[PDB]
Amino acid sequence: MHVVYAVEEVPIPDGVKVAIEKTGPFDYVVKVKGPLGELVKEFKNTPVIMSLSDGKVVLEVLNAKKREYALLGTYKGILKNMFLGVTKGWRYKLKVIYTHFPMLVKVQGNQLTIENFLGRKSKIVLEIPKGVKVEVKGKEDIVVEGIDRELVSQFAAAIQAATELRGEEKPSPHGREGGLGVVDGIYVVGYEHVK
Amino acid sequence: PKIYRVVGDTSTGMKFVVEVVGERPYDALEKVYSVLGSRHKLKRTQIRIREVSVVEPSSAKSNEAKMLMVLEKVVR
Amino acid sequence: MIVKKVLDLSQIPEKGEIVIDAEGHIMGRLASYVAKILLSKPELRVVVVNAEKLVVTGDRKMVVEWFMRKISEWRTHYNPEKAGPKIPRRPDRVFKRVVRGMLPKKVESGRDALKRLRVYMSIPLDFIQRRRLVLYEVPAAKLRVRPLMQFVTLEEVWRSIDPAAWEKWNKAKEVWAKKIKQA
Amino acid sequence: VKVIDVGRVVVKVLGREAGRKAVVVDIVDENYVVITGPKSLSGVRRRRVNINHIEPTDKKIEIKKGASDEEVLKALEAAGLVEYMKERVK
Amino acid sequence: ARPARCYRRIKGPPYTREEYIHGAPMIQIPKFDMGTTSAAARAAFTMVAKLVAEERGQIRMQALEAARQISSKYLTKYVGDANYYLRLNVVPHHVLRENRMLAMAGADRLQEGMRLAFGSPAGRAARVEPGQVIFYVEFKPEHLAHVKEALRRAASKLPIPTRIVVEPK
Amino acid sequence: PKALLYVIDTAKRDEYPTLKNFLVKGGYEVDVAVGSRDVNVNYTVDLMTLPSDKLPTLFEEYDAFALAGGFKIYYHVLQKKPPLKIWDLNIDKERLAQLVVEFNRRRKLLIAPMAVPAYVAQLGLLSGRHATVYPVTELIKILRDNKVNFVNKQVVRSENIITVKDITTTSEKEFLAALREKG
RNA sequence: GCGGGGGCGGUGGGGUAAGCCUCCGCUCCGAGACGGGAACAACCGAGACCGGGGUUAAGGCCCCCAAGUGCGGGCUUAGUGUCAAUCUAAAAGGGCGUCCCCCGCCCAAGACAGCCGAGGCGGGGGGCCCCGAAGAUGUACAGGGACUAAGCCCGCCGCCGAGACCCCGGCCCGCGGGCCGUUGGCCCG
RNA sequence: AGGAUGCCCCCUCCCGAAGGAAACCCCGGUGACGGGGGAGUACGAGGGAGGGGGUCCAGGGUCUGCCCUUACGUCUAGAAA
Ligand SMILES: [Mg+2]
Ligand SMILES: [Mg+2]
Ligand SMILES: [Mg+2]
Ligand SMILES: [Mg+2]
Ligand SMILES: [Mg+2]
Ligand SMILES: [Mg+2]
Ligand SMILES: [Mg+2]
Ligand SMILES: [Mg+2]
Ligand SMILES: [Mg+2]
Ligand SMILES: [Mg+2]
Ligand SMILES: [Mg+2]
Ligand SMILES: [Mg+2]
Ligand SMILES: [Mg+2]
Repeated sequence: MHVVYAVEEVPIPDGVKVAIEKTGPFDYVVKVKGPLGELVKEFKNTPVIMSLSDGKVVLEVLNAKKREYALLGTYKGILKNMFLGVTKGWRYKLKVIYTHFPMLVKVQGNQLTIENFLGRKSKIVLEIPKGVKVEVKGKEDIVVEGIDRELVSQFAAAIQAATELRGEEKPSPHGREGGLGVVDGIYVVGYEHVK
Repeated sequence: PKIYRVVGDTSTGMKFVVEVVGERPYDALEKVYSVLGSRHKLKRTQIRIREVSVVEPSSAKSNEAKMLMVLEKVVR
Repeated sequence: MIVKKVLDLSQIPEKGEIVIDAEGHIMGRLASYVAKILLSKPELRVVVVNAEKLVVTGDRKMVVEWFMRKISEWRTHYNPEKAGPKIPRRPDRVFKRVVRGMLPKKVESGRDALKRLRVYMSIPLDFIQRRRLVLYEVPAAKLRVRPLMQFVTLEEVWRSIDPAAWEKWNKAKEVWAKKIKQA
Repeated sequence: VKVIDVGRVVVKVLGREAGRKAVVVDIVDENYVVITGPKSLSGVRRRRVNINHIEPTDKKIEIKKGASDEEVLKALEAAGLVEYMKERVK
Repeated sequence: ARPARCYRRIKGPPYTREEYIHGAPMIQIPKFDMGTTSAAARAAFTMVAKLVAEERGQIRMQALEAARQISSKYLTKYVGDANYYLRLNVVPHHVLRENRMLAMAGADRLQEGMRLAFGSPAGRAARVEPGQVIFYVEFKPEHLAHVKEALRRAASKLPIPTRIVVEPK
Repeated sequence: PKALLYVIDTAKRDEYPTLKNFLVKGGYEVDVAVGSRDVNVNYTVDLMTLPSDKLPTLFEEYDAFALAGGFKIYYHVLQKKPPLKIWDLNIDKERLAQLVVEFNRRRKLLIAPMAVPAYVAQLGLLSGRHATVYPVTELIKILRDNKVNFVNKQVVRSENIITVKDITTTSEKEFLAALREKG
């Protein structure tokens, strides 16, 4: 359909200061600061008009189609994650599951290393991005923390992907005559806030 | 500016009732001819306008028409 | 100093040289105006600067693949240096080739017109050092920026199809930035 | 981007009344607005105009939607733009 | 059999007078009316679906038979023979010809190429016009989804585009 | 004085702008009326939606009544099928006849160009009077069948009714001479 | 001369089809210049004595290339496509991808989705586009540059543009008339 | 053996077929633009008259620029083939 005018409002929580800067004809840079840190997000080439009103972020589209109107809900959802990111933080939880070979997960500096995955001599090494903290709880659980939910979720997804074999190395998911097969890996199990 | 309710039907068997905002009935009909011509590949001879009537904004069905009525500015 | 002006399509001088700042201009649309100017003013020289800031509309992957196919698949099986095509990659050479395609072919007037065109990436130092540099824009050939519209610059195309050559030019800009900034 | 709003003084760039000043007095849709010279003042009749054929100036007066010519003319006095309207650009 | 595209278009006059045609093939459709055909029980049915031709053309006898089988089997399975009436509405009157070199078909058939080109009978087809009803169904409104599916399967066997029209009796 | 200019049709491209120009140069102030949705010109009096009780207000307020009757009137007078459907008379015929007769009764000025004089003749308002018409065979015959004396002048005034052959071939002086005449 | 050929029409009749075979009719090429169609006997325009001026036809008006980066509305995101045919293409089928039209039912704020508060569920159709869509010397071929309109749909305004049409000058011709003693010459209409 | 009483430029004047504007004023249209006046004007193939200045003009060889342009003879429905 067609939208003459549509508006959305995102209430800024207490202690959070939001700055909106126009870096181009339709580009925006939104800086969000809270007790837990500062996030910076870019909204480039966008039809959404972004503005501040006494403690809210106002999002508007004018003369918009479905494509442009759909971006109001998206930007509201992104901004809400930013506000919760600087007040409560984001924690993604992962579970280590093995069948015969116990995996050894350790964090050394800014490297996350997984050893003995399926008894392989190769070592899975991942680079931990700035703003992400990884802690290994016992032998079964991994926790990824940060203020940028996109950054934190993406890294947690990378850990899970690193243990998913592809091509000729992919094991059969089901066993003989239909039981569970070789299902080893690290699986993202859920998320929650730090506070 | 007024909302015009345009009732019509086409030689291809399609019927329509639409609300178009315009200054005069002539302007509203021009929008109907060009939009229907664009969106359904209908020549002007294939379109038969049966009834044109002003409908007050309070009773209109289209939120597009209502929102245009109260416009204070436009952007290009 | 640099003085920015709008080029009057009916008040082009018959003699001398005009400098057109290509920034924000659509490549094919600016080439069309440049080609006509060179033919209709047989004594005028045309300089185009900032050729790496020319814009090609469309999806980045679509534009890059089009250039990749041109520089890779278009060839000859006869003697390549004697009989084959020679595809430009650098933005100043790319744009000059675009103008060649809009000029009369295999005639002196088409050849003479192209010899009266000079294209530069960024602004040359000698042009900058001038006491008064008049830079023209052609508004009908300028890109009207709209949300959710896709386009690329000739510089981004060059980086995609010749990264090492682009890196050197980028480094040269950095090396001479201080002296260029002084002038 | 171009912004046309009720009360804005605009210049017509197409048609016989090209170069003349006018005041936006109503919005038809996203593409057309209503402008009035006022005629007695600048020579622009009260008609609809496409947005592509006007350019906004930096002057704005305060009026209601569909303001009559007299109301527009009075508001042109509280702002002191009467001689601004008689001037023809280009 | 040749691909059906070879006999799809109407390229000449109808060829149906079997008293002038030597070796005209027999019709290979066993029944044309399926389900509950008695007029008394059809009064229970109150809905009508039609598979209507969208173009003019020739439908071969084996395509009509293939369409009849798939739709009637589906209706028998899902609706029940007591709850529907299905009629194949067109009859393959037109005789198709082919110009091929053959033995035991006449001496002229032994000359190669376009000499003596008039073909020997090769099959049968129905000549249909746009808007013509190919299949006709009478059913109870509770089975609308099943009847539409049966006619969708019939249409996939036919050489011309068709459309399904549902109306009350 | 004020004149009401009923724009029935615009198929004759220059009929309405020319008629309005002459009336303005004749000292009148012209109000435009429209009775159909196909006319593209601006108007201030909507004869399509104007209530019938408001008609007596209209006769008092205007001193002249002019009819820009293009080919719509021409094919209605002849009772003939036009070559275009848009040339059909798609206005309220009873209201139009009511307007002409009422303005005529109060001895107000009537301007009848092209085929309008034959429409006024068919209403019986020119019996025994002098009038001109668009000089085609059928229109001249209709004037003579309604006991009107056809005159072969461009602009003819019969004491309150001005008839013109074709406003687009009428000079300003001829029209203004008849406006300033006595009736 | 008694070899014809092209376009369009008779589902002509035949043939899987054919730039195929065999009839019927108008026109054109053969025996016809010239403008447009990228090139091109027969597609569109149009019929050419010679020179010059003017105006149009088909078609075109971003550059190549004379004339519009012409006007209003809408659609497409695929460089899809880029103003009939010869000429370089596409089907059955799938897609709320997106724009739009209609119908049935629910909600009278106790509907749909997991107390909340406003619209919701299903069917039929239309436009554009996507998949279906695979080839051999050399680039998103169908003129090239390139273009997000310089594409497509509904409408509109002006202009360019032939040897056509108009005008001037020159020439020749057919027919008729007249004059000159003429196997011919000259003049006029 | 051709013109040199020429040719060329400028200026001025006269006549002028078909055709034929513009600035600007007025009326209409969102607009590209249309219409009334300006104006059948300025101009316009060509046909006449004069004045000032210059020196060859026509013709030819060859080269360049722009526009146009598919060897000939032949049988053939169809020839650059
Ligand atoms: Mg070399
Ligand atoms: Mg046949
Ligand atoms: Mg023969
Ligand atoms: Mg023939
Ligand atoms: Mg021959
Ligand atoms: Mg050609
Ligand atoms: Mg040009
Ligand atoms: Mg097919
Ligand atoms: Mg393509
Ligand atoms: Mg001599
Ligand atoms: Mg031969
Ligand atoms: Mg041969
Ligand atoms: Mg030859």
